[PDB]
Amino acid sequence: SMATYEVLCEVAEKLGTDDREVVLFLLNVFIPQPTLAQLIGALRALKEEGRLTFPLLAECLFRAGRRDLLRDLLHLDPRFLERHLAGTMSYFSPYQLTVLHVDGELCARDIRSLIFLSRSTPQTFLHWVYCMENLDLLGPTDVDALMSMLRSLSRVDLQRQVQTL
Repeated sequence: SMATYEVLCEVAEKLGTDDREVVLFLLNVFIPQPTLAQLIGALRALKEEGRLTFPLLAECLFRAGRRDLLRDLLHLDPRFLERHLAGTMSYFSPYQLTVLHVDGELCARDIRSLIFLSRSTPQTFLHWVYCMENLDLLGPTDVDALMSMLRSLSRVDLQRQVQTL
């Protein structure tokens, strides 16, 4: 299965300011605070270098939290895809899935404190994680740079799920 170029444009229009950052992270190619041109520009490069398969995008929208779109553009049943991607193995790494979950369990007070504690990561948790990818501090092998930043913030309860995944 493969992601159609025409469908890819319809997904980029219906993606909000905050959703953009999440999708790009799950697809590996990430650009912080992206415009419509920047979002389609990365998507076109994945569907041109064969990487953008149909179930990679179907799962990408199911994991991002946009279950409305599966039945809108992809014409899939999100209830069947939910029951399907449970027994089926996930396209994404448990490191990509952990970062996305840690993102959701963060508060506005913590996200501002994140910046003042640590280019200089403009108002994004995924933007800070992207810095560590280039600065060799966060990776699927090493997540202790995040564990220290979690303990030294307030969310000490998130270190248990992180230590697992």
